[PDB]
Amino acid sequence: MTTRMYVINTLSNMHVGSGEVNYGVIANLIQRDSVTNLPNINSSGLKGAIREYFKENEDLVRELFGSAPRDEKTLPGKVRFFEANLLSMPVRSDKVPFLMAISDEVLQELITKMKFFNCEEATQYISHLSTLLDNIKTQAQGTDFAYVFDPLLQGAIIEEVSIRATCPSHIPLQPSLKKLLGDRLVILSHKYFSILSDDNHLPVLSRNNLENGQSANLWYEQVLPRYSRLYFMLMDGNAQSEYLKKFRDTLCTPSTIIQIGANASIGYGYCQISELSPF
RNA sequence: AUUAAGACAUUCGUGAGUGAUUUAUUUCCAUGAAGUGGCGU
Repeated sequence: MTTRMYVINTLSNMHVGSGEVNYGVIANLIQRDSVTNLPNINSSGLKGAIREYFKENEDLVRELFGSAPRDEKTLPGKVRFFEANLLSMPVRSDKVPFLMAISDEVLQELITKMKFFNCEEATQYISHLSTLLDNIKTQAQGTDFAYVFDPLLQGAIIEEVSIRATCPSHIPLQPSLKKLLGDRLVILSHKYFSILSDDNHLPVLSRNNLENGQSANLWYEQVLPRYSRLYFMLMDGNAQSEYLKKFRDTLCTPSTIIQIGANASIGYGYCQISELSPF
């Protein structure tokens, strides 16, 4: 009942600002992971968003999240939040509106993270993901690859990285892996996913401020594509079981929508938190 | 047995709030639905 894995499914474009002064075209850059350079959410922003959703229940917030910043007495937080690392990203396609993109290195990182943290349902997922990765490496033979598993998606083109996907027939994708990584899943090489997720290929949006019809300002914003999947780990310390159960029920309720990041008033960063389903 | 032993620079903290890729710009300028009759001396 500890250190379980939660999956974040974005319902809209997400912008979590990095706060670094970029003097190039994109003034507002999104938050990226320190080691893998993949888009991510810091555990600080995740905790802030989840606290903002739960702020109505004062006792639950005090028990699980800690104390208010201007409370006279300080109370340490009992639940440990972890940074949300990117799992799947949507990529444009011709046969289907989009494909779910994941790389072999992303799968390796996920397997290693699950092994280190020992999630609640980690064993079966680790075994099956290792089998899938071994089959993928056997079929690829060290070459660049783009593998889809639905036979109808053969020859689907990734628009940014103009590579058509091939279907390895003997590599099976289990339904639980489909639920986790997403439907219409394409597994690419590390270089293809790095090119897809870099600053030049992530969606960049142009915005302006108008004063009586004439443009006062202009800036470029980059965002995480809608339907992107991110995963984070949640460890509960010496937290009370009743408050933990309330938190997990509310967080994983299908009617619960959490806003993470910037631009809340223009519908940015709205997502659903799902728990790791038993295999 | 020695101005000694014990002590995490830690707790709480969303890079967030406001922002229309908009304003100005004629698919327009030139151009003949015209030219010629023929044979029967």
